[PDB]
Amino acid sequence: STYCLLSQLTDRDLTELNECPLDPGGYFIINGSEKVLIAQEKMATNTV
DNA sequence: TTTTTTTTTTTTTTTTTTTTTTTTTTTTTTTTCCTTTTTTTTTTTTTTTT
Repeated sequence: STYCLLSQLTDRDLTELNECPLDPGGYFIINGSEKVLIAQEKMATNTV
């Protein structure tokens, strides 16, 4: 994301940090476990 | 002065509504997270005074 340390880094800079350049991200790291948030459907508010 | 005839008062059912309650295939394999917590009372400690 914008506020993480891996923002707009090159492939060499990501490889020097032992991170995969093909890793899409999009997940949190909570207690060392990779957690992903599933989008939830809901009815559209303020609609008749 | 007694009999019929109207009124009353229960009596049992009816019918519809509401409430309640109980149920939701079989087996198997992996992770993850939690298995307290702030509040109030009690006890000890530290500083101050005569």
